[PDB]
Amino acid sequence: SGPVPSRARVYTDVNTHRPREYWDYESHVVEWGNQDDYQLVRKLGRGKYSEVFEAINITNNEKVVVKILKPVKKKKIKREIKILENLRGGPNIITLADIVKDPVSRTPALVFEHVNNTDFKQLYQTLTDYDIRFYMYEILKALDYCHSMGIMHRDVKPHNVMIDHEHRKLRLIDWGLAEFYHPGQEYNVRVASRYFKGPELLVDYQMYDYSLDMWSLGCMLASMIFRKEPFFHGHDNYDQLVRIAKVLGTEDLYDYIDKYNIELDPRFNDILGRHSRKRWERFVHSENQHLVSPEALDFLDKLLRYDHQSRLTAREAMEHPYFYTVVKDQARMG
Ligand SMILES: NC(=O)c1nc(-c2ccc(C(=O)O)cc2)nc2c1[nH]c(=O)n2-c1ccccc1
Repeated sequence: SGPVPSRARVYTDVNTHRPREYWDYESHVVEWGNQDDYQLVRKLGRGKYSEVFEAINITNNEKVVVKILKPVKKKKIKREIKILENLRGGPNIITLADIVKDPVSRTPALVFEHVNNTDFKQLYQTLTDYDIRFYMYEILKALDYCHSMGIMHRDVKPHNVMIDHEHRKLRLIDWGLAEFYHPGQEYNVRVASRYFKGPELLVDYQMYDYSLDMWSLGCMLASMIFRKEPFFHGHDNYDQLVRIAKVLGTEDLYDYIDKYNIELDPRFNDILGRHSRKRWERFVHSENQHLVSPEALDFLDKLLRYDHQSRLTAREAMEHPYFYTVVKDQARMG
């Protein structure tokens, strides 16, 4: 009597009906470009796993971004490369332009198209209702694509959505946690930023799917239209589920748990307490009301659901009335 299994309700078998070489990234043989084409200009940041630099391609003088991988699992490097190659050319997917190694030290690096992303304090002060609808649509294009290509991103958050606002240009980046979906597979629940973790991760339910990304997207939407980043602000993973339950209510949480026969740490029930489900209207104020509409709230309500099987797919999301004005305007013959 363990947890009830689950499988994605869409794109369930997309990797099943593809050649082994598509999803078997361990078998992937890398063709390396030339390290000496790129000059590092400045360090942009660093994670547990890598350091990221602004760089110049000296053959054509174009800016790029170089991510140098610290000596981690060769498996995870091949996984990320295979995913990036599989998704290359997809809508709003960051373009992997090159892969290079030091021939002597054997350290690999990924080379990406450069995105001149807008400051954020600037975006926070000027994004309109239409802007948000537009960029949400563009994110959904990316997620529907990678999901249709059998891949879960698993780290959707504002920092991984780069926006060059003056060119109305968006890219979904940081595919380092992304993974192929195979039905019935149990996955690591230690993915996504705390604030963007779905309830399935927080209750250690491992047989999750693409719908994880839709929870994360809902958190981003809430953060944007209510002007509170992050929207659910827990101080640890336990507290994160408490923050969700204070909004979504504990009754639906326990129904979720009950449906999948999930067992909670006894301490969770003590700290989860008892909370009513709130109305989304509660978070609307004079300062954010210009970004909020009935359509926005209906849409949000269909993303932020405990049951992962209940959330909108990316395709279904793109069909929502919230996007009516955007979809009209993008019907272009160019
Ligand atoms: N194109 C850019 O402009 C660009 N691309 C990436 C990027 C990273 C990883 C991956 C990946 O691993 O898939 C893809 C793309 N990261 C960027 C970036 N511009 C930028 O300031 N950072 C950044 C900032 C702070 C901390 C870390 C990174």
